[PDB]
Parts: sequence; structure tokens; C-alpha cells
Amino acid sequence: GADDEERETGIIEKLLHSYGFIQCCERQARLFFHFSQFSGNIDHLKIGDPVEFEMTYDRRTGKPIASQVSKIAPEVVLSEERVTGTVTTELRTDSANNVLNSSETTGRISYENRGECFFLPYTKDDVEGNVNLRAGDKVSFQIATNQRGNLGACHIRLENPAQPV
Repeated sequence: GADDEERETGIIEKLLHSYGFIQCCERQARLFFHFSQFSGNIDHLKIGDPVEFEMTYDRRTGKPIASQVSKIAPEVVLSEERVTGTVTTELRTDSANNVLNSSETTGRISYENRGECFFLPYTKDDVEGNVNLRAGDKVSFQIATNQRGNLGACHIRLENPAQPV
């Protein structure tokens, strides 16, 4: 996919009435968004709140607009349980020019917990911190349960590394 999609993140710096500003802090774009382009509780939107929005060119009116603007992790609960897993399979990125471009590759994390033992598919684009984990080290990931009941591995970062000295 990815033929036409721009998932961009921003911070609400100042709320106006029926109008607002998205800050370029995490993305090189300052977009003004209207309250009709916001999905969720506007009364649960605050100054300093980070949101994810889709940047698209509306060919209808001929103006650049934002999509429904999704609050980052609204109904998605981190299960209130932080777990750690052992990397059992890596994914090939981090080339001499491109990285994370190949989203058709995924590794595996094995975590043994709650009597359950199974491998979770993970990609590098969800790996926060921009680290380079390697199979055999120990990483931490937050199991964020979406309202659909379907989830995977998210917030994957390298906490306790295994470096061959």
C-alpha cells in the first residue's frame, strides 16, 4: 500500500474556538485544523497534546486539508502490564541508503508470561528510540489492546542489551 497516505504527528500548541494550531515539533508541518476535522472528545483535547493526522490535498475544493485527526492512543489500553521479550528473529533494514522502506519484512519477539508462550510479529517502524535491537537481546514492549481486541507489539525499545564483549 502507501500509494496515498501521509501519517503526520503534531502537538496542539493553542486551542481557538472552532479552530486550532498544530505545531511542527515532531513533524516539519504547521497545520491549522478545524473542530469539524477532529475525531473524539474536543473537551479531552489540551494544550501540549500530541495527535496523529493525515495530510492530504483535497482536489474537491482545491485546498490542503487534514483528515479526522486521531488522538494518539485514545481507547487503546496498554493492558496496565509492561512486559519484556526476547528477540528471536530480526528484519532486514538499515541498508547503506534506505531504512524501514521495506515494510514487508517483520521479525519475531518471544515473551513468556501469563502461562502464554508465542511469537509476536514486529516491524522496525514501531521501534521507539531508533535503536537497533538484535536477536538474543532483551527488549521491552507495551501490549496495547485496541478496542477491536486485536493487538501486537508496540513501544518496542532496547532496555537490557546483550553485547558480545
